[PDB]
Amino acid sequence: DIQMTQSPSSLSASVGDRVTITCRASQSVSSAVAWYQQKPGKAPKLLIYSASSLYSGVPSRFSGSRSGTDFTLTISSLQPEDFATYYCQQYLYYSLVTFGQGTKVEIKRTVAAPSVFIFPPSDSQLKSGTASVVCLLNNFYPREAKVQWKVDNALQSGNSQESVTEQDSKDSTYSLSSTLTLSKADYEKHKVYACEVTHQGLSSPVTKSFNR
Amino acid sequence: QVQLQESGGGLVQPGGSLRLSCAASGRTISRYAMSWFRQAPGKEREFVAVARRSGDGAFYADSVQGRFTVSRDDAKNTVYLQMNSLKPEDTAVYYCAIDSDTFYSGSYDYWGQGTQVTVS
Amino acid sequence: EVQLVESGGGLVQPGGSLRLSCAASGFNVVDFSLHWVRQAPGKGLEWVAYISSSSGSTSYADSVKGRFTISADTSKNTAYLQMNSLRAEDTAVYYCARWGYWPGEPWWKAFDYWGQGTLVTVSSASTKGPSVFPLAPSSKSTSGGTAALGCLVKDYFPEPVTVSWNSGALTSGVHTFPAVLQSSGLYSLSSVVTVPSSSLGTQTYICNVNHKPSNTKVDKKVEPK
Amino acid sequence: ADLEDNWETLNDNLKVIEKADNAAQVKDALTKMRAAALDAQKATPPKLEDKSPDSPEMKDFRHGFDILVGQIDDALKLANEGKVKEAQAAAEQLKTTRNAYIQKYLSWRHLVCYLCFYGFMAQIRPGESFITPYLLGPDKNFTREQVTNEITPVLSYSYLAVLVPVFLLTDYLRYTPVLLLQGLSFVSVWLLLLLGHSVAHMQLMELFYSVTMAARIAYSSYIFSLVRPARYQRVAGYSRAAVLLGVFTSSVLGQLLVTVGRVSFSTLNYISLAFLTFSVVLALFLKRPKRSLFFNVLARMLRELGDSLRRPQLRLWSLWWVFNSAGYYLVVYYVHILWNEVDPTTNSARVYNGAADAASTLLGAITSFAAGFVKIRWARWSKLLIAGVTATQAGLVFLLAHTRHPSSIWLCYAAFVLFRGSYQFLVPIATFQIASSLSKELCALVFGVNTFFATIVKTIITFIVSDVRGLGLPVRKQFQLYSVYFLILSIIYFLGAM
Repeated sequence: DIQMTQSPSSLSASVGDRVTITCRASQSVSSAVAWYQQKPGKAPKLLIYSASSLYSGVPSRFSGSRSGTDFTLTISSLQPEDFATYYCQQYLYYSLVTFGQGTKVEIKRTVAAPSVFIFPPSDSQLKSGTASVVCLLNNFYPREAKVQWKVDNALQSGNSQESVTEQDSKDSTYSLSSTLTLSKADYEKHKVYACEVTHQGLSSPVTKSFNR
Repeated sequence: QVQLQESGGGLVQPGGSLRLSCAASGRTISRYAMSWFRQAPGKEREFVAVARRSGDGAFYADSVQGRFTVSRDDAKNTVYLQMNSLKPEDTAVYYCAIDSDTFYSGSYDYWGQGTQVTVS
Repeated sequence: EVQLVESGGGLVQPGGSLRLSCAASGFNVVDFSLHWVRQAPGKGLEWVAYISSSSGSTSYADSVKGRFTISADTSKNTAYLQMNSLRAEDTAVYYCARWGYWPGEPWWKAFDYWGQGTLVTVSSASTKGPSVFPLAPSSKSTSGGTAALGCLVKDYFPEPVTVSWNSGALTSGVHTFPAVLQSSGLYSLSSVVTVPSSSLGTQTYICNVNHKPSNTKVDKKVEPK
Repeated sequence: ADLEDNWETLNDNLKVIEKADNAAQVKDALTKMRAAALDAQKATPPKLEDKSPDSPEMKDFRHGFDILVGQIDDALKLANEGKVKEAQAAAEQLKTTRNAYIQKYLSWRHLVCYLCFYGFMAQIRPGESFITPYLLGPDKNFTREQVTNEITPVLSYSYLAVLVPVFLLTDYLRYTPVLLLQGLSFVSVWLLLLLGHSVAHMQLMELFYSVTMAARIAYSSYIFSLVRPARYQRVAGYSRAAVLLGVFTSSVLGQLLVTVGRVSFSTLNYISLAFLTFSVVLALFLKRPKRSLFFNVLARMLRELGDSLRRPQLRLWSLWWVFNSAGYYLVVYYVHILWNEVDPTTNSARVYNGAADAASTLLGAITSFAAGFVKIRWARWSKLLIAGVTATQAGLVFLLAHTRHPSSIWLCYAAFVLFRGSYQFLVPIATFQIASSLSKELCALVFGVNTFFATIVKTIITFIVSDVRGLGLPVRKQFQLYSVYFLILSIIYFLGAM
């Protein structure tokens, strides 16, 4: 029924940086909220309960503070174990459990320009009955990079399909694979097929194209 | 119709400090992000830094990580650039850039003229 | 130690039925109430229902009201969540969590011992093998530096599939993307490696996929035009 | 918002649960009940604050809120099952546990109305306006010159000499022993009025009566120290209504005893002393608060004061407050002597001081209710309206200063009531142009300094006019010179206006 907002939905810090995560209630909920840590793939765990107390099992570098309807988690020294997704959940009754959105912390790292590559379909998709062009962005940071798929110098929308990957353990960077799928109309349209993508590490948006 | 006004410049010794400044007029800044680019004589269109919002951090480049400093004042609509320990391999022109997207995807449309930086 | 376990999850049809078992090893269900939490893949946590085996005051969420039902047995020390007429939105991971009774300290403690959580999916498509297609680096342009070489697998069901390069040899530079849900009900996944241009015409790269339910092993070759 | 705001919104929400049907929206009501109950569990109540925490007499609070939240659970588990009267039965059980467990640690639940019950019974003094006919009557055998030139100057000097210490003593002792001292001072006034023998007994009576009229600022500050700051407006309105009702009922009771009931002045003062003993008994049972004003720093007050010292509509109103307060109290302290001079009837029922007092209180309440509604800008209309009010005051004082025929004394009475209107029209407005500019500590300081210099000017004019070794003028020429003073004030404000 009630909402539980959570503002810093995408944080980024290094090992040894104090981070703060806020969470705002709608009604005047008392000092009963929960902060949860979920590793990617595994189950969530209780980290902070009752907005000030530390759970037996997690270290002393986690805390919390109530200010009216504002619940704030503070991590003092960011352990490399502590890169997970943190959730905010008010608990007041058995049937009023409303979670937050989720804050995914990241590793602070330099901005690298994406190596923007393009792949046309092979000789088998033109005989199967469904063609698929893809565009790859490798070794870039942060995640936000908008591809537009300029076909006939126009912004094709609704036919693209994106899929980002998780963070690499070797150099802490990202990869993106946008997939534009079409029918056998890849031939009898205009021969140019381009994807333009922009990024903060790019001055001009990189446009990678192929003909025929 | 918006515009950017940058300042700074000056022949500096290798190892000195400097304060680049970029203000904006035409549109409010506190719902946008700003950035600093670099163009050296011989190359073109590199990256220095980017400041996102008032609740996030500043993201740097490969050669300026932990060496320069980026601050943002939304009450005065001015992004600074504290240059510290300038190597002589950065004799270049610094560009200021405004973002045109609230999701900070990187839609950059309006830039500044630049600022000459020369070592020794 | 006390813990939870979940069973009975798999694949169903829209409009079908599925029962889930939540077994609590250690404590009893009459001393702690049980809760169900939905997590959509990519989204966040959200609440479904609960049961208190002492009295019984089962209230539901607004999205599952009048459609799902819950019943806990204290002799078998478990809780069953029965679902019928499942919609396509309910493709998610369900966690079964413990939470204490008022009064006292175990109420102020939140969901302390979460379960492993089962995975349920609602889809109309049936099981089939992944069609594999190569992705050539197009070495006629953008040469001199590194290049990329890929495999696009598509039209497969259910979720898990693995893509390996040179039968596990070339593993430094592999980027395996998560399976994105195609609008036709099936799945499509991409994989790509980084190959230098000097060896790109020398080392023959193969690409082996493994789909465990639909037992096919398509091992193709990837090479430029 | 420690316990009291959560408790009042809990009581309001429980009333909302009580008076509503269509139970789809009582779930939000019950969960706000639950939030307000769980927020006040760690409240550390003030009567428990002196005790150490983790004590066996503290856990009754937590156990009472425990069974309270448990019955909130019992109410809310039935509100989701479609039951609408079982939630009402659980609310009745919640009411019973509210009366049982929690109200022992709450302070008191009539703290508004009991102050209203102090705003009435401590104002019933039916021999208030009949002090002067008791002096000039056949009982004590005082003359007019001795009560004119000797007794009330002692009232003026004593009002200065008790306006100096007793304001700081009022802000010091947390306002309960100061109201007790005020009640004992009223008791001393009527005991010296009953058992009086000569002039010095009446001079000590006027000393204690100056203590009583100087302790008039204690009541509103006691309200501000007792009531929480987000409830002060309504409770202050009820208390001001109770004080005005008490003064009006006191004057009506004086008329019903003297005129209609035909009660002698000694029996009237006996009844007045009885009501003062009731006032003392009720003042003994007042709770002593903690948060005072000037004791619960100075450079911060000076920095917040210096930002508005050169502001207009604050110095002119202060000088008007000083001058018109001095003139107004010097007319009030002698209007009864003037009325006893013009109408020296031996009949006790012919004295109508109580009817004029009741009409004065009624017209003052009307002109005080018609003062906050005055939406007149003060950039140009300031000195013209003040000049008109002072001209009306000078006209009414000059009208009182020439009537020597006895049968026109009726024409005096209500006329002075108009004078009693002519100040009370501008009592909140002079507040509204002063109190709406500074902080509350600075507000109390500015009004204290203004009342102090008003008393200084009144004491200087009393030393000039009614000196026993200086002029020694009769009260007719005193009202003539007061009319000259109000005429000089009217000339000053007319020269300031145009």
